Amino acid sequence: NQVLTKKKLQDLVREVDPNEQLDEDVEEMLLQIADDFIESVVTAACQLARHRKSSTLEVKDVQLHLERQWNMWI
Amino acid sequence: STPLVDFLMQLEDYTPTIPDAVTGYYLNRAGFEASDPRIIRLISLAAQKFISDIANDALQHCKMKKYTLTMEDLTPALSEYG
Amino acid sequence: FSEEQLNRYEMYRRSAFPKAAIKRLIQSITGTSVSQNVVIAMSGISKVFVGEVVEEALDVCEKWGEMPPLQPKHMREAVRRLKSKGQIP
Amino acid sequence: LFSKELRCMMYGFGDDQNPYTESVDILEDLVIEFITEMTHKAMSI
Amino acid sequence: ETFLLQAPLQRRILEIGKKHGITELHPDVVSYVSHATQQRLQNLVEKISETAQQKNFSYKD
Amino acid sequence: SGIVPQLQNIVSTVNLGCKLDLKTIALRARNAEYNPKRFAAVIMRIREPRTTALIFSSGKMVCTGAKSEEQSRLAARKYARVVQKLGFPAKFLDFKIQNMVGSCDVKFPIRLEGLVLTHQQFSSYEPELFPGLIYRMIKPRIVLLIFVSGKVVLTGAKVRAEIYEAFENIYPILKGFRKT
Amino acid sequence: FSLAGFLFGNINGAGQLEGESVLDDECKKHLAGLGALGLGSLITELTNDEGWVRSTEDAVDYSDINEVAED
Amino acid sequence: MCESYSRSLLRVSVAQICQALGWDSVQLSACHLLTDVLQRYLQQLGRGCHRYSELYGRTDPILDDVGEAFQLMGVSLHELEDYIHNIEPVTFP
Amino acid sequence: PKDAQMMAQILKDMGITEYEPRVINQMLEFAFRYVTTILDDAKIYSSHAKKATVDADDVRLAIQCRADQSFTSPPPRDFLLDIARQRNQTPLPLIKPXXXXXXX
Repeated sequence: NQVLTKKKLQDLVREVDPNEQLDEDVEEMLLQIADDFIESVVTAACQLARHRKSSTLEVKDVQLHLERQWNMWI
Repeated sequence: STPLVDFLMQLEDYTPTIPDAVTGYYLNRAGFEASDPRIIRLISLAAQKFISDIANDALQHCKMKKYTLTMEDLTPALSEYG
Repeated sequence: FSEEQLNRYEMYRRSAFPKAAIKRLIQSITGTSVSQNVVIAMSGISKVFVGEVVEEALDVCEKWGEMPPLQPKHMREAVRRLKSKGQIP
Repeated sequence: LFSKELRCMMYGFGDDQNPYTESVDILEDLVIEFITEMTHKAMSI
Repeated sequence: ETFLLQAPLQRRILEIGKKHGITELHPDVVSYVSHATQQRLQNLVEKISETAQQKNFSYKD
Repeated sequence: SGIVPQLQNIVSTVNLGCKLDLKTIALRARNAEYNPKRFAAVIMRIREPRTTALIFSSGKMVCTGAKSEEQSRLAARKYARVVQKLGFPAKFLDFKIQNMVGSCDVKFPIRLEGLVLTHQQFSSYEPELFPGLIYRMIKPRIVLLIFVSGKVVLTGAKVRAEIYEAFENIYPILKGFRKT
Repeated sequence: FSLAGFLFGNINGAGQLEGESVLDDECKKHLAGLGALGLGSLITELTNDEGWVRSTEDAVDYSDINEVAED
Repeated sequence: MCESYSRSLLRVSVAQICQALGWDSVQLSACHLLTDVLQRYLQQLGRGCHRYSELYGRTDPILDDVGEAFQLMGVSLHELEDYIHNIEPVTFP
Repeated sequence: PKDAQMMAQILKDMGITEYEPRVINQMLEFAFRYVTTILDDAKIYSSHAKKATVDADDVRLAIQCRADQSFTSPPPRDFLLDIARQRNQTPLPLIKPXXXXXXX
């Protein structure tokens, strides 16, 4: 069913801002839009794995979608 | 002595170089209406410092081949949203 | 001050990467010979990167309640956070 | 490549004197691809 | 260390890949997909901290 | 302490007492280097002791490479004999040791940054330019290079006693700035 | 002429280091750096296929002299 | 044909900043594009201020709102004081 | 030059008459710069395919990604879903006082 617990979300939220009057349903809407972002990352990873005509997802495809999004460093 | 809030207080004393009517009009297209001209002063002088930092990058790359702004100098200026 | 702060700031001060491996990686990416000043600059900028990473990992660790040694989730969470703030490209 | 010298760099910024070697391998990866993309940006100019 | 749920998300990634021709994956790389997702959530949380400073509006200053 | 600084170089000078034709020396001797557009002196090497001399046209000659004074005097006498055997009436006038370098290991790492903060009138330290600390000791007038592995390099002495005195002076400060 | 290595042990004068013992490469690289910072006073105290110094045909090896010259 | 006068005045301001910096010659199209970049940056500052200020029930833009708008868009504010002492006694309005 | 003639052919295909030539030339220059960004994407997906050539599939996934970027539109299936959602709700409460109109 779901692919993310509420526990890790609330851990990061009260990790960053513990003393905030923050509501609950806001956070589930954030989780739903985050799962839609997961589906977008899956679509981009399938496209960039169909790029090299292989059948195994690797570091380079994820890294290029990150260069579209964040420009990470691993 | 907290000079930033002292700067915000002494904003009433400055006189800009960009015409405040023109900055006000381009903020009217951007929907911004301040009867207090101090925010207009702040935005104008900050845009001047934006141009100054871009042209300083162009000047530091201008020493690499009296001074001329070039497409070579425009290339490190594209680092922000180029 | 304390003895451990002594040991930790000295291990700060003289940590540096081996010139052989930095030269090997830059010559296995460029494909030509590179000057040794490039190795100095690349090891220094890499040290700045590692330092920002470990500091953010400490921030993660202490804000998670947990205590050091830093775990893979802490360091990787930290480089991630340094990318999220628009501070590393 | 860096597993012994980077551990002495992991401790120097506030981690333990014997950190987890998993983080040492990850941080070695961080270093390798860091140098890689920095080199790619350096050659481009 | 397993931020998202690795098994059902990994099954869905393999499902959508096999529907488009991708047989396999690599495990820590899919954990890294989860990993960039969880700080996509903290990019939202940095915006949450900005709105919390918006909640810190001192109108009696 | 049980750490003795081991000598790495003694640098000497001598006057041969006669004007020298450097081109004749460069053409007739083997293992000689002479490039007047870049360096006005003959660069010569000999193997026992493994030493290197710089020979001027005026007759003064400057010597490198020995780890003891007798080896430097023997080497300088040998280069003077190279000058002598080519037909020149070389002498051996006013020999003097001009500079000394030794090195040693204290077997503990040392806080250089605390050292430059607490001895700012004697030292200077910039990590990005040079990672070792330069310590300019006044009595005796010795320049020291201090490293994290424990290696200390001592330079500027005219005699061995200045090297030994400089290391015995700096060593209790280094014990006060140890890692443990 | 930059004799920073000349005090440090076995250079030619051009700036190439030799050694019976082996120092670290930080010594040689940062020695080329050391020429500025204050070693210059002691320097003033102390003073390729196409690159080979020409010699006469009957040139002698003077490296192996075993005699003693007078004091 | 009347909006072009304010564009020319912004070009004059760019030329005055170049006079303060000391540029002899310049590619003209680069300055026209940089004046376009100025007008787009001013409009981005305005849009950021409105999107920050409509989260209040009222409309009034305060100085701390605009300061946080610059810190959102990456501006270190302290040097603004030094920058005015660079500019306003040296460049004539 | 020739690009003005090409834009003249475009605007004759558009059927509407009056323009300015500076708008036309800036459309030209920004359009060629979008073309060069497509070519930069072609460089990227040639480098990550480890081939010196630019394939047709390079153009295909490049235009798929840039149609995902700046070619947005509202979905008609999502329009029907929002239609069912909002039109299923038939609430319309009426109060005596209606001078108040805010609840931010």
